[PDB]
Amino acid sequence: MQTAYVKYVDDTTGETLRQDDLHGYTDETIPYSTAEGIKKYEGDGYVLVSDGFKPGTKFGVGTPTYEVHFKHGMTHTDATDKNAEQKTVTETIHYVDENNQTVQPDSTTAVTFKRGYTTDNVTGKVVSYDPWTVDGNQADSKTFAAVPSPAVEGYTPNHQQINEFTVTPDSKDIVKTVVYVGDP
Repeated sequence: MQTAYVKYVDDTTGETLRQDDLHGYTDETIPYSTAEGIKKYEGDGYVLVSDGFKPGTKFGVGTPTYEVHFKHGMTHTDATDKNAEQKTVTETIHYVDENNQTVQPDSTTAVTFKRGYTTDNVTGKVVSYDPWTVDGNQADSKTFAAVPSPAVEGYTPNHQQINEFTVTPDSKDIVKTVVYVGDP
């Protein structure tokens, strides 16, 4: 009674997923197909790479192993997708007086960093990230244009303008207050 092995391998991790031990007499057709197995692992997120078994294969005399190789499926989500990773850093300028009351409308400017990534279909964990993008262009930071405090006759602000500031996706929002002093 001969033996034949059918070995399903995950090339990604290197592990064996399944091994089928088949038995029969020399010269008969092995009552087996790799169909069902391959179907089951594809539903798991795996991708076929090669299938060494072939229908019509008979039992000989050795102890042969036939291999079916798989790799992990990959799903790419890119920066324009709803699922992209997004980080927003905003800057707010308040314009007040001695009583901390509104003398000029707020200056507000926002930057949204977006990036795609790749997920492993089998494990479900993410394996890489695409470069950070700002409005569809590759960038890891952005400088906020320095903002000039507007002119209010009767007052003079304690900062003529607030500077440029560079921000990364990680950065904390910017809150800066300008105080206008009444003309003595």
